[PDB]
Amino acid sequence: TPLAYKQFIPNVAEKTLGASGRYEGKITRNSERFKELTPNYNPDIIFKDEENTGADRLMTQRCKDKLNALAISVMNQWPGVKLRVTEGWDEDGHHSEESLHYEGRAVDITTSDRDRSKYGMLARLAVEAGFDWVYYESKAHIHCSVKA
Amino acid sequence: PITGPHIAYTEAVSDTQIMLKWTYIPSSNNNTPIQGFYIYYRPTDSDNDSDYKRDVVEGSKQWHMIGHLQPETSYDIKMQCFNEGGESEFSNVMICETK
Ligand SMILES: [Ca+2]
Ligand SMILES: [Ca+2]
Ligand SMILES: [Zn+2]
Repeated sequence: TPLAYKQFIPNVAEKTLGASGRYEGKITRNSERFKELTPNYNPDIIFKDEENTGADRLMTQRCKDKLNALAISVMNQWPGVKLRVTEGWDEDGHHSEESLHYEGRAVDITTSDRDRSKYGMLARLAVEAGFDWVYYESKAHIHCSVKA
Repeated sequence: PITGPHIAYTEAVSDTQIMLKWTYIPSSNNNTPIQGFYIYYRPTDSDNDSDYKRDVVEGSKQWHMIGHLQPETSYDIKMQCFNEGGESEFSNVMICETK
């Protein structure tokens, strides 16, 4: 079943043990933890990259794994449509303190066509792809995160 | 200028307006006179770097209110400082939704 605006699955807070677990600290560009992050170059994912830095591609191995599975299910669901990432790992700083975006453990996503009528189902597909927490965060995107 | 501003925060103040506040340190460009800042904003649904609209603000300001935006719409926001010689690097790019 599709999620609706403001709904999350599992229906518990993101940082709970059963969901994505605790924040571990912001990962900055000059840091040692930054080396755990490698760019996702999957040709079936669109990365917004408004930053012109490639930051949105950077994410943990687990985040990659679930994101790549979702890329397949999106194309299966709606032929001609692809998964789009608006935010991956972030250094711009507009996310809340303790945001999993600062650790490469969260992505904001849309469909390639920006058809908001598809977002509830996109959220369901992210749950089925194995994201540890999926949140219809905004009318404009779905937020998906993973455990450390 | 060869150092651009840094956007500290963006926050929606209404369904049509977003406040942004930046830092810019004059000595980062040897105290070269800066004539002002350019503030760029485009709907987040666009990935077309040509779709940024621009506001021009004076050099003394460290904040700006962008107006005439669309209700409940996300915007990509970035900025430059400028002078007679030309323009800086772009800042960090924030994403911010109107109410
Ligand atoms: Ca981005
Ligand atoms: Ca970002
Ligand atoms: Zn998010």
